[PDB]
Amino acid sequence: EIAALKXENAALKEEIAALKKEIAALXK
Amino acid sequence: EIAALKXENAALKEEIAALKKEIAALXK
Ligand SMILES: [Cu+2]
Ligand SMILES: [Cu+2]
Repeated sequence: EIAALKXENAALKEEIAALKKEIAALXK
Repeated sequence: EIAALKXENAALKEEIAALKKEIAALXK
């Protein structure tokens, strides 16, 4: 469960990184 | 560690929800 939770965390962090990149493209 | 990981998960999910709300406001 720790490993599975760690992986959900990495996936959410990557989605957060992509969403910020989408915001930057929208603002430019 | 499971509880702490669960909480990081809830915080990331709330940031994802806010970032999508920010994208919707930018697109409108
Ligand atoms: Cu990897
Ligand atoms: Cu709460």
